Amino acid sequence: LQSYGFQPTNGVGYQPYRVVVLSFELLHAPATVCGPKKSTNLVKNKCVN
Amino acid sequence: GYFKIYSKHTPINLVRDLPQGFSALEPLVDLPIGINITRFQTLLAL
Ligand SMILES: *[C@@H]1O[C@H](CO)[C@@H](O)[C@H](O)[C@H]1NC(C)=O
Repeated sequence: LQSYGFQPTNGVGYQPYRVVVLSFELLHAPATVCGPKKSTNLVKNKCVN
Repeated sequence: GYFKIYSKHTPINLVRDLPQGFSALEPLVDLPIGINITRFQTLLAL
C-alpha cells in the first residue's frame, strides 16, 4: 500500500481519473431494473394504433 | 419468482366456526423474491 498523492501541477496521465464501472447481473432473477418509458397524448374518436 | 398476497376482512358477528358465506379476495402486492419458500411460522404480540 504505497501513497497515492497528487498536486494540481501534475500533467496529463498524472491527473487522477475518478472511474465508475456500471456492471450488472442478469439472467438469475426476474428483471427489476429498466429504463424510462415514452408517454404520448391520447386521441379520441379516431381509430389509432 | 413472485409472491402473491391476497387479503379480505369480513365484519360478521359469528362466534367460533368459519362463516358459511362467500367473499372474494383482492390482491395487495405482487412482489419479486426469486427465492424458494418451504416453511411457515406466525408471530403474535405478547
Ligand atoms: C430453489 O430450488 C432450486 C431447485 O433446483 C435450486 O436450483 C435453487 O438454487 C433454489 N433457490 C433458492 C433461493 O433456494
